[PDB]
Amino acid sequence: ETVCVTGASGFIGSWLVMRLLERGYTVRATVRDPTNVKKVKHLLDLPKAETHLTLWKADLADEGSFDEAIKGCTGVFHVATPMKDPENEVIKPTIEGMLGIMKSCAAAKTVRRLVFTSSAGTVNIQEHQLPVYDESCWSDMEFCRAKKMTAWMYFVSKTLAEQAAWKYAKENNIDFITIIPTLVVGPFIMSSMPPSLITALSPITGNEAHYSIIRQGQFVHLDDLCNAHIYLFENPKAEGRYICSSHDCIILDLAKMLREKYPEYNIPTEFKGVDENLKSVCFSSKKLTDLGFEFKYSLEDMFTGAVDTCRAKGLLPPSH
Amino acid sequence: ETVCVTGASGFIGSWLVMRLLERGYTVRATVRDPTNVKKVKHLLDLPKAETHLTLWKADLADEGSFDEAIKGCTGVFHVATPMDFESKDPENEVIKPTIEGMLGIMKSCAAAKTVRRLVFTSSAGTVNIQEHQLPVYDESCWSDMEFCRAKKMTAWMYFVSKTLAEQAAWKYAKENNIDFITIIPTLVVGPFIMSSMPPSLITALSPITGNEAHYSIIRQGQFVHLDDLCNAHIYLFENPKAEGRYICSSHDCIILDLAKMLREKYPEYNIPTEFKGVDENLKSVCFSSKKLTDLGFEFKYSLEDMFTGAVDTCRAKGLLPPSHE
Ligand SMILES: NC(=O)c1ccc[n+]([C@@H]2O[C@H](COP(=O)([O-])OP(=O)(O)OC[C@H]3O[C@@H](n4cnc5c(N)ncnc54)[C@H](OP(=O)(O)O)[C@@H]3O)[C@@H](O)[C@H]2O)c1
Ligand SMILES: NC(=O)c1ccc[n+]([C@@H]2O[C@H](COP(=O)([O-])OP(=O)(O)OC[C@H]3O[C@@H](n4cnc5c(N)ncnc54)[C@H](OP(=O)(O)O)[C@@H]3O)[C@@H](O)[C@H]2O)c1
Ligand SMILES: O=c1c(O)c(-c2cc(O)c(O)c(O)c2)oc2cc(O)cc(O)c12
Ligand SMILES: O=c1c(O)c(-c2cc(O)c(O)c(O)c2)oc2cc(O)cc(O)c12
Ligand SMILES: O=c1c(O)c(-c2cc(O)c(O)c(O)c2)oc2cc(O)cc(O)c12
Ligand SMILES: O=c1c(O)c(-c2cc(O)c(O)c(O)c2)oc2cc(O)cc(O)c12
Repeated sequence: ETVCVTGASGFIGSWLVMRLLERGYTVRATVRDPTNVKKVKHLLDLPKAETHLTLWKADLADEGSFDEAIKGCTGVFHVATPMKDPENEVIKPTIEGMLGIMKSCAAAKTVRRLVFTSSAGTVNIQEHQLPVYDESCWSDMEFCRAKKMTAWMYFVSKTLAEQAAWKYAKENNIDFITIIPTLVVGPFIMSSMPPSLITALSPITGNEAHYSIIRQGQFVHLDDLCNAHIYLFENPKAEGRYICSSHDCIILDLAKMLREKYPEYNIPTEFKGVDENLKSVCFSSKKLTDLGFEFKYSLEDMFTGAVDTCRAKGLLPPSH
Repeated sequence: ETVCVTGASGFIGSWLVMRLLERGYTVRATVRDPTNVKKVKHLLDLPKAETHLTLWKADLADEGSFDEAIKGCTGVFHVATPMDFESKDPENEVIKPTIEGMLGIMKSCAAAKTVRRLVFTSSAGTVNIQEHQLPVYDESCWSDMEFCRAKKMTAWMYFVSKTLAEQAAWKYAKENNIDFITIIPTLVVGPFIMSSMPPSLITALSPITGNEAHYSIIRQGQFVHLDDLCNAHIYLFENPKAEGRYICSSHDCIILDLAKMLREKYPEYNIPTEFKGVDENLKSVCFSSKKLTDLGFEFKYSLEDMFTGAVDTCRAKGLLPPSHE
């Protein structure tokens, strides 16, 4: 059958296409610029890309642009998201894009299910942290707007887009699933540095401005995540939002896993404002596992796959 | 340094890119459709493609469409031509865009300020398409447009379109002081990197496939190895003594002589021993590459080499069966 994947040039999108191709789907991968060799080379190099992968130019800002790509699809995987005035440059596009792709799905008449990649930023952005988050939990928009932490506009954009999308999904018998990853970490097929690896390997690179997100962190392996995407597309019992997250630990525990694996790097021992009495916040993937889905990887796997791919590509120095 | 290649998806263009990249050039490949996986995958998989290759969308039918790809280039290889489909409307679908697109690219080169030389791949169909065949052709010879239009033989519109484009190009070259070179290949034969069957291999391999619609082109045939041709393109771009037109052809023989060789190498195919309307006393017609070899260029490949490479590539890609019954 034929499935569309938006944001195929990205870290999650390209890995998902790979997996969908390996499982024997015919894939329509969307990109905003098909002439960009540094993004399409990696797509066109995937197994079965010659016979089962087609490329489609589309942009979330352009109303109707996903129309033709989606027409004749049985499934859509909406992974793409827009990345000075955030309210209009990021927020509105994301919501409109989202609706735009369900409109395009309905216009298509052939889509049986739409799977949206959401964000942990839709779940736990509030001032007080619960010890365990689940799918009934939603982020606090007034806290986002009033405090404006790093990435606030992506918290707000994805929360609003997913809620706007659920409205539409119930209205129009559009059968909609959402998957909520926490920090996605793993090897990758792209030659640019995955954004979430800038955050995950921050203990190594010393990028302080990324610590807050891993102070109390949650993690999922890219391959577990893509599988979860396909599983949920297929498994017709699937309903609702699904958290996809395999590990949680505070930054001390992360950094401590890393030091032991990577003596080679200058991985600090203590972090500002972080007691060992800091509780870890877990994202419960019970709803997903109760369906039957199983996680195949470990925190160690994630960061090994990551650091190995990053050095191989010259994105990380081999030591400090 | 940076050069543009038009029609980079094709048989000649894709090999030219590969050799240009291998020689340390930065290349700007143009294509009509960059989402076409079967046209771009062979390009993006070339070594150094990630760092030294960029793609650009352009069509000879669209005015100024090559401006952006060309600006910043030091050299342009114009290899593209409308030769995709049989057309019920040759004047507008073939002839017009060939001439205008040629001119439009020369203008783009003017406007770009940075282009030291434009190299155009012409065609043996601008040279020997006339009712009477001379024994040897050289760069002074030009096809007979009244003969073409009178007879309307197969491919008449490509003979006409290239002839009028090159003649228009030469006029424009002189009037605007552009360093212009034309290369006139004969039938191009060899291995290749594209996934579909090269149009010229349909013609070249016709004694094996039995596609009699192509025999008239090879009745009195002339040939050049693809890699020799592409080397000649580079050689000519770089060689500062290059001027005017250049024939690039390394072999000639009549179809009987071609079929003999192919029967010898490939007993597994059913290659005819006779051809209606051809006897052993038929004159071979040579295209003379002396102007090119006089500059210093040396051909490396033989006729056997050309055909072995074409046949093995076609087999490997499943474009020819391994044998007949
Ligand atoms: N990685 C994580 O830790 C993580 C965690 C939770 C959720 N997510 C979600 O996962 C998705 C994938 O993120 P990722 O980390 O794979 O990011 P990425 O590697 O940065 O990929 C993002 C994709 O978005 C596309 N895109 C950006 N603007 C677009 C536009 N205006 N129209 C169409 N496409 C556009 C980009 O395509 P081009 O640049 O080719 O145009 C790119 O392919 C995002 O929705 C994100 O919110 C990620
Ligand atoms: N092959 C030979 O035996 C031989 C002999 C003498 C001369 N030539 C000359 O060599 C050149 C290339 O021939 P080839 O054998 O490589 O043929 P080819 O494989 O068909 O390649 C020609 C290219 O022209 C491009 N094209 C078609 N219409 C176009 C248009 N409207 N705008 C821009 N590009 C267009 C196509 O690229 P896209 O489809 O990506 O856009 C195609 O890749 C031609 O100019 C021909 O006259 C060839
Ligand atoms: O670069 C960042 C980023 O992209 C996101 C992000 C968060 C989400 O919830 C999303 O849904 C999303 O698409 C992106 O968060 C961040 C949080 C930080 O503390 C620091 C960062 O550098 C980022
Ligand atoms: O999309 C992203 C995302 O959701 C989160 C995130 C992870 C968590 O573990 C959370 O608890 C949380 O609230 C947000 O971080 C990110 C960091 C990046 O660099 C880039 C991203 O795209 C995300
Ligand atoms: O398919 C053909 C073709 O493409 C050309 C051709 C000839 C030229 O001179 C050109 O300059 C050109 O671009 C194409 O000739 C042909 C001649 C035939 O008898 C039969 C054919 O099938 C072709
Ligand atoms: O471009 C082409 C071309 O020039 C010739 C050609 C070859 C000769 O040897 C001649 O003497 C002649 O007059 C024309 O054939 C071709 C055959 C194809 O199938 C495709 C082509 O593109 C050409």
